[PDB]
Amino acid sequence: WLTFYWHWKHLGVWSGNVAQFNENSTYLMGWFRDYLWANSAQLINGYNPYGVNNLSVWAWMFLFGHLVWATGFMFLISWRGYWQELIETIVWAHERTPLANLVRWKDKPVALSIVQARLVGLAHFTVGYVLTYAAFLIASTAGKFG
Amino acid sequence: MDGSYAASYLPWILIPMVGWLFPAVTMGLLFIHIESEGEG
Amino acid sequence: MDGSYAASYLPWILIPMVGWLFPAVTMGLLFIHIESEGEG
Amino acid sequence: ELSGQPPKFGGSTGGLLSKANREEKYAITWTSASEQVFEMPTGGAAIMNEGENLLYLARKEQCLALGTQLRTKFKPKIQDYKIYRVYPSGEVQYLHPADGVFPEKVNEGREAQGTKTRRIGQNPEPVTIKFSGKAPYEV
Amino acid sequence: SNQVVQAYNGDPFVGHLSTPISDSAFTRTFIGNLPAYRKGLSPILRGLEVGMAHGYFLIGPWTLLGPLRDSEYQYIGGLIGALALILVATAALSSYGLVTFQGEQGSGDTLQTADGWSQFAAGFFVGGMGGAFVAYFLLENLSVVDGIFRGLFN
Amino acid sequence: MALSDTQILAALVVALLPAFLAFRLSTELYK
Amino acid sequence: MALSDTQILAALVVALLPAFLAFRLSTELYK
Amino acid sequence: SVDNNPVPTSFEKWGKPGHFDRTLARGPKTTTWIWNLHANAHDFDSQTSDLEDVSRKIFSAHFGHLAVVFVWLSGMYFHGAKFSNYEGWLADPTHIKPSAQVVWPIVGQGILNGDVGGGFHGIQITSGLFYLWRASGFTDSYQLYCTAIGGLVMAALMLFAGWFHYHVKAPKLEWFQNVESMMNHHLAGLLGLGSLGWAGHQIHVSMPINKLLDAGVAPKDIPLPHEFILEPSKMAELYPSFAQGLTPFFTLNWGVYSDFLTFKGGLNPVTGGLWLSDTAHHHLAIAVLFIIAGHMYRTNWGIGHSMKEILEAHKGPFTGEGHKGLYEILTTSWHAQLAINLALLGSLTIIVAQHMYAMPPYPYQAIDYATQLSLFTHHMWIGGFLIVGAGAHGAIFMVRDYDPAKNVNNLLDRMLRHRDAIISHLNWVCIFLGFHSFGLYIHNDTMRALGRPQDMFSDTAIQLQPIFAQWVQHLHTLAPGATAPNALATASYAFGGETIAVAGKVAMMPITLGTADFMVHHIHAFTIHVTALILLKGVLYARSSRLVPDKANLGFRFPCDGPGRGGTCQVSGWDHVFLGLFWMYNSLSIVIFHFSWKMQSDVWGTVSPDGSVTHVTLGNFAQSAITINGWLRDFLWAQAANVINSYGSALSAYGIMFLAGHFVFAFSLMFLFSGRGYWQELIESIVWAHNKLNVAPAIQPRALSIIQGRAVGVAHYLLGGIVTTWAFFLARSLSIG
Amino acid sequence: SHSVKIYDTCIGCTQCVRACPLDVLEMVPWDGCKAAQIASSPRTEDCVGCKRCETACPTDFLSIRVYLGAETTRSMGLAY
Ligand code: CLA
Ligand code: CLA
Ligand code: CLA
Ligand code: CLA
Ligand code: CLA
Ligand code: CLA
Ligand SMILES: CCCCCCCCCCCCCCCC(=O)OC[C@H](COP(=O)(O)OC[C@@H](O)CO)OC(=O)CCCCCCCCCCCCCCC
Ligand SMILES: CCCCCCCCCCCCCCCC(=O)OC[C@H](COP(=O)(O)OC[C@@H](O)CO)OC(=O)CCCCCCCCCCCCCCC
Ligand code: SF4
Ligand code: SF4
Ligand SMILES: [Ca+2]
Ligand SMILES: [Cl-]
Repeated sequence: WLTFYWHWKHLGVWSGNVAQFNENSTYLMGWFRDYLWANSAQLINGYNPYGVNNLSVWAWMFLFGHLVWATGFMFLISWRGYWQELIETIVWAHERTPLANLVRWKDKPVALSIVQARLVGLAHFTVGYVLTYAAFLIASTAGKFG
Repeated sequence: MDGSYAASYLPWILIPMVGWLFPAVTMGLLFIHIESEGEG
Repeated sequence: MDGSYAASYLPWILIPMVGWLFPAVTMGLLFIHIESEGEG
Repeated sequence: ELSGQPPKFGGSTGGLLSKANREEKYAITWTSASEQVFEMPTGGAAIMNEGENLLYLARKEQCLALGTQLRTKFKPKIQDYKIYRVYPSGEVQYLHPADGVFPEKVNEGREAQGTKTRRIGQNPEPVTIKFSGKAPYEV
Repeated sequence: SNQVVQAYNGDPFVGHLSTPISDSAFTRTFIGNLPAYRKGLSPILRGLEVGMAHGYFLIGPWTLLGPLRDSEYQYIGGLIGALALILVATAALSSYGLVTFQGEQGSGDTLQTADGWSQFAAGFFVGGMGGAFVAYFLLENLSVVDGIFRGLFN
Repeated sequence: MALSDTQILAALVVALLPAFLAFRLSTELYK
Repeated sequence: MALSDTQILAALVVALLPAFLAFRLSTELYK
Repeated sequence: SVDNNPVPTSFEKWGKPGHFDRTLARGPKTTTWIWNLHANAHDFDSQTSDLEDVSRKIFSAHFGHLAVVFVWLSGMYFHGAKFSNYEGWLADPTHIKPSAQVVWPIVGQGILNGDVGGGFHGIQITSGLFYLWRASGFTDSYQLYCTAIGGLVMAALMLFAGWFHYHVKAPKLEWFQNVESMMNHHLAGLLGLGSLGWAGHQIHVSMPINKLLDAGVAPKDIPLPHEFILEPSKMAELYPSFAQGLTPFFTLNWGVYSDFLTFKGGLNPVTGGLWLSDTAHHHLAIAVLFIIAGHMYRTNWGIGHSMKEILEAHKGPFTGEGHKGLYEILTTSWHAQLAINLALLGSLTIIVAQHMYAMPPYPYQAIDYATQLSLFTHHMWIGGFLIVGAGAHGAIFMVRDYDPAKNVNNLLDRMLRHRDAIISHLNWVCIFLGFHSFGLYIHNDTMRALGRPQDMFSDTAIQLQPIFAQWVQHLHTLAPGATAPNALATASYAFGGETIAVAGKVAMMPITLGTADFMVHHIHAFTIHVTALILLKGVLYARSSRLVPDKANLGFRFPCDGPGRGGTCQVSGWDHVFLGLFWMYNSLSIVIFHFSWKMQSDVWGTVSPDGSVTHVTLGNFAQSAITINGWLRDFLWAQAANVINSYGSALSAYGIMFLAGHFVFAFSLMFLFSGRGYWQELIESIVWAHNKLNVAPAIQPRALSIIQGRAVGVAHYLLGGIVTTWAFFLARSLSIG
Repeated sequence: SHSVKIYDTCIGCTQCVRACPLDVLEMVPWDGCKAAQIASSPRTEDCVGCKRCETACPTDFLSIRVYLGAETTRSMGLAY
């Protein structure tokens, strides 16, 4: 929230158009449209079917952060025991497959622990959050000004 | 890829060394270590 | 050798398969079988 | 040795894995007055023989769930099952019921283990036992 | 009876089923005569045969789909990819063998000892790079192989 | 007109079925 | 001006010293 | 066998909530009681242990549900007759959009009463009611009012039937168990005679005003539907086959009727709908086949089939005792029947969605792209929800109504005996499909970002041509005349043909299939397989696993069996439903996104008089839908401009819900990411604050249960996401034009 | 293995022993309650940590407490 506010105010100040913030920040559709939607246009065109520019890495990192955030949603929403039963079926499959029964795990495969599930989902959530906003911030400011 | 900087053969040798040789060696040594049934 | 017929690569692959791979495999399996001192 | 006829079963994928011949398995023996169908704890239905029945399972919990089914899901309640742990060396260790009496009923000769002479709220502070390697409930 | 699905090795409480995929006569005589299971084989011969087959087929994906496929060095890039993958696979095989057979050595399979698995990994290496180079040598002089198979030189 | 490549490959895919059935019959006749 | 090749190689030869010292410190911290 | 006055009708038990549950009837102590109450209302198998009273409750509840549906349909006809512009739309279809909701001017909401045509101010309805009413031959507001009044009367009849069959005269159990007659009565009865009556309605009533409106007759100049049946000379004036009467029907000379019962195929090129003669002939054939099917089983006269004997005869060398016992399951367990019916009805609703767009059966529905998109997405979502409910009630049957002594070596027992092999192979298939579809998208994103477009998976690069689907499309294109000789046109022009260009807009063209179609179809295969894996593992492991061998004793709906065994949270069948809901949501979001983008890119648009078509998004699907970035930028970002630039206009409500769904989804994450111990301790602090001012309630406040927290989370997640996609889709497709 | 401790508020209702699915607990004779029995945990090496015994305990601030500790094949409930 604070970084969104700071960046929208500084985009209004640096470009000289402070009226967009002064008449559109008082309702949330202005935040949705004039800040999030409008300033992604140069970012998401970092690569397209017609070619690439220098913002290609920031578009890729934007998508990467979206993916890592949503991957954290897995560990945050689904909990352990489902995965433990699924891994039990996978253990059965490995123990009955010829030419792969020659290979045995040294540690027994189990699901991640409950605290480990929360920590891993939070870590992905945070990494995706940070990388997504960093890509958006750098690409929007280096396309509009830099 | 190329470089106008000094010793431009060094990224040429060191990017596969830091990307392939160093992590494969490190995970191999770590995999041998963390499965060592030595004493405890 | 060539062919104007459809899938002319198929004699190219199958003449060595039926002439070499199939008889060598068949006589190898048969030689292992007819010398098997299993039970009788 | 362990005696009893195996219950007639078509086979299932839920049964013994390599842990049974590698680390341990478990056995449950029970006497049956008639031939009736029970539910396998590894999925599916099996038929237990008349007389002695010996079943091999992967976990102690599977044997005890079977024993709970035997005590609760049959009109003549099978209350005489014995659960053992079987090692790959061949040694069979008797587990349940350990003293011949089900543990919900008291028996003399049972020693109180895991019993605390203090209340739950009078465990000492963790800060009093730092760098000792022992928890508040272990002291 | 007529039921083709039975208990695995006559024990209904082992978690497996005797199926026409798992325990048919063709399945036993094929899998048990694969090099990993073939009776009487030294582990270096098992590894050698496995490596020859694996290195021979691993030439293909980078040869036809890799980043060098539209250059003049397409077969070269396929071979280098296959050789590097076989090197990583051999390192993984040898590290698995070092980890798995630390303690006592069994008196059963010679393959499932540290000695046997090291022999198997050595055979896998030699076979993998041999199969990769023989498939590359067939593909790089594919015109000659084509002329041989069509009798163009004779 | 001549046949197509896909016709020839489909005929070979079809011929995989009597191959398996002949394997089954010869195996059953062996015992 | 830009640096030389010998400058870069001398910096890597220098960096061999904290590599060995970090190996020593991590080994001593391990026990 | 019908009981006489089993349950008296009294007003006293209405005022004591929790009468149905024994624990609930003691009174409230914690707030969970209230949350238990609504949770325990319709679980009739748990309240009473006798199957008879459960069946009585189900029959009366079915009548109540039919009453609710009739009230909804009556309201739809009333809103189409008083507060609509069906008059005005009918004389001029393509100048006036359908609108059947009028909103009062209050607090500035009268802006939503937008100009839809002919001096009307109201919300443009996208359900397609006008096109179905035109297809049925409706031409006046008074007849829609009569239909609304009849729907109210039928709803009152359904309510009276439910009250009569629960409280006065109620059937016994073997009435319900007689399924041999019930299937005959549903096939030859409901479906067969209903489609025969609708074919008769089509031929007599719906066909004349439709063909006169397509000819150019004004709707006031078509008199009324009954005067056709008053005087049969009008049919012989219009369809000259109506001269021999019913004589060619009974004398095997049905080719006389090949003037109003046809096999044309394709679409009517005045409206874009299906041919009404084709639909009437289809309905007649469906009726005859269904009458034939509804004489299979023995009911009361010793002729027919025993379903038990048919099932017991089906067994093989692989399957042991085969289908032995399934009749007893499906005649004693309501939950097993509910599972299989929910599966087939959800699959049917999805089949309806997929068949309705490519063969539009209603006039001017196809050129209304908003109606097409709305109907496709709505029926998709309904089908997916019903398939999740199928998995749910399969698990519920496994927990409650399964009996192992009465299923020995049949199909179901062998399912339970090789569930590990089943689930492990499905797991491998899901991983393989996820890699070889989504990693293809990831490969394409990376190669495009790296400036290597020649290394992508596309038609202009490494090609993934769906050659089998193309071959089947080709065979459907050469069908009408070679393998369908009497068929005039193809079954649908999506398979191949020419573009129907009703008005200036497109209705259907050949939908070509390239690399992007291959990729997105394998994405669909992947997501459907994962949803199936989740629900099938929930069914097959509802009773036991290697982790929890006594899971059937814990029930269908329980949070966990504690932090032990590593942690066993979400092991129940209910939690598999909870996870499969999200995965079905993901699957159907991708399905409807594929539909919306492909229809806007390669089908819909504006036809030039020379014969060229300018599409809505100009064919970008072939090059942009192969990357995730293309889906983000050219589909989501580009088409969301209509929903976000809606404020100050009549579409601004679609803006508000576009925000509002975004709220609820995020609100859901509160319930989805957290646990009730925190909330209970926080509630303790707030109760201490209430204790200070003596405002402590007598019913003690508690945190929600773990299951209820998951239920609130999944409900808010699906609601917010579906409302967001609904707002986005509708504001896009009401601005496509 | 996990640790199962029994504190002196136990009133010998045997509900923790009945609820235990792995035969960890017994009831031994006692004198601190009117039932004259106290729960005991001789078989904590078979305890999985499911805390069903804690759920069954009716004394406010339960007289039986399970503490998850060292994890074994038995304690993680592994059939493999
Ligand atoms: C920690 C700081 C740091 C970071 C982030 C990088 C990052 C990078 N270096 Mg670099 N470098 C550094 C210090 C660092 N360098 C120092 C101090 C030297 C010696 C003067 C060099 C000499 C050097 C050369 C000669 C080259 C790079 C190159 C590169 C790039 C590819 C990686 C590679 O091949 O490394 C190779 C690096 C080395 C062989 C030197 C070792 C680096 C230091 C001494 C080790 C630091 C370890 C670290 C602090 C321990 C904590 C790590 C953490 C994960 C726990 C990458 C941008 C390559 C390049 O330019 O690509 C375009 C290349 O050819 N570096
Ligand atoms: C039994 C009849 C018969 C005979 C005598 C031949 C003979 C021949 N075929 Mg042929 N073929 C046949 C059936 C037969 N075919 C059938 C039914 C098909 C599938 C539609 C094919 C498909 C086919 C292809 C694609 C090719 C040949 C080719 C050839 C020639 C070289 C041999 C070869 O590579 O075979 C390869 C044959 C196959 C891969 C298909 C298997 C053949 C059938 C199905 C097996 C019959 C087994 C037999 C009846 C068992 C009894 C044998 C007896 C010794 C006990 C040779 C003239 C090659 C050619 O054209 O060379 C110029 C070639 O490329 N055939
Ligand atoms: C009916 C089957 C058949 C076929 C197709 C051939 C074909 C051939 N014969 Mg031949 N031959 C046959 C039966 C057959 N023969 C019989 C029945 C006899 C007598 C009893 C002879 C006696 C004969 C003589 C005496 C000679 C030949 C030679 C040749 C080859 C001449 C060109 C050349 O230099 O090859 C070179 C190619 C090869 C020898 C084989 C190439 C195979 C591949 C490319 C190498 C291995 C690849 C890889 C490692 C394995 C793949 C694994 C997996 C994919 C299967 C030609 C390929 C000449 C020859 O061998 O020249 C070298 C020769 O001197 N033939
Ligand atoms: C300076 C010492 C030295 C040298 C020159 C080598 C050289 C080699 N080793 Mg090796 N190795 C070493 C020490 C060394 N090793 C030690 C101390 C261990 C015990 C952990 C191993 C364990 C090991 C295994 C398990 C395997 C090899 C293999 C190989 C060959 C493949 C190329 C390679 O690994 O990259 C060149 C290597 C270097 C430039 C430096 C390597 C030094 C570190 C300590 C090795 C780390 C072990 C690691 C798991 C293996 C590397 C895998 C590779 C993909 C990077 C190569 C001849 C593989 C092979 O084909 O053997 C027949 C194989 O399977 N090595
Ligand atoms: C033919 C359809 C059908 C039928 C007959 C049943 C019948 C039954 N289901 Mg079932 N179910 C269905 C479809 C069906 N379901 C579908 C499609 C799903 C997938 C989502 C489920 C998922 C499901 C689960 C997960 C459970 C049941 C349960 C039950 C039983 C009791 C129902 C209950 O608690 O009522 C009371 C119902 C409620 C309190 C739910 C009301 C709250 C909902 C979620 C609000 C939905 C939002 C709404 C549409 C819009 C909100 C507007 C708002 C903003 C104003 C009963 C046997 C439960 C049971 O006890 O099993 C025996 C149980 O645990 N079902
Ligand atoms: C975008 C977020 C996301 C992603 C990627 C996944 C991924 C997955 N989920 Mg999932 N899930 C999510 C959100 C997500 N989930 C959420 C929010 C929920 C909550 C309801 C769930 C609930 C859930 C359940 C309940 C189930 C899954 C299943 C699966 C697996 C499907 C099999 C598959 O596709 O394998 C292929 C894997 C992928 C496609 C992942 C991407 C791989 C990339 C493209 C390749 C990366 C290359 C390389 C490895 C990178 C290495 C870098 C190097 C430096 C080391 C897979 C691991 C199911 C499962 O396990 O079935 C087998 C299953 O039962 N999930
Ligand atoms: C997309 C289309 C093109 C690709 C098609 C690929 C087909 C895939 C492989 C064949 C599956 C064969 C199963 C039928 C063959 C079959 O029904 O066998 C018949 C056999 C039953 O034999 P009985 O004679 O005992 O049957 C008597 C019956 O009346 C039942 O009592 O069933 C089994 O053995 C069950 C084991 C199925 C094990 C296979 C699992 C299937 C997993 C794959 C599902 C893929 C479907 C893909 C297409 C949708
Ligand atoms: C797209 C729109 C959103 C749809 C998403 C829905 C996802 C499906 C979730 C179903 C799970 C629930 C099935 C019962 C499973 C279950 O029982 O739920 C779980 C929970 C209680 O479960 P527990 O396991 O805590 O129950 C313990 C009891 O079993 C023993 O006492 O029930 C509730 O959350 C009660 C609150 C209902 C709230 C009542 C509010 C009134 C709403 C009624 C209006 C409904 C809509 C009417 C038509 C407009
Ligand atoms: S975290 Fe919640 S759901 Fe999971 S085991 Fe603990 S109490 Fe049960
Ligand atoms: S945690 Fe579970 S296994 Fe352990 S003593 Fe309590 S009930 Fe028994
Ligand atoms: Ca290239
Ligand atoms: Cl793109």
